[PDB]
Amino acid sequence: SVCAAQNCQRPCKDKVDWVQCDGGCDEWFHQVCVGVSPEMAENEDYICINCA
Ligand SMILES: [Zn+2]
Ligand SMILES: [Zn+2]
Repeated sequence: SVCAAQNCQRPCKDKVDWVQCDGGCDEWFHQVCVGVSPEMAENEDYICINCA
């Protein structure tokens, strides 16, 4: 299982929350692989490179 990101490091951890881009792709990205901070995930709406 590979997530959505031009460069996905494919890290699998049980303590790593994921982010969805609710701008139109509905795909799931890793906060480290797509460069998101845990703070952004809970407070802001994650738009991705393709949504942007
Ligand atoms: Zn990823
Ligand atoms: Zn998107």
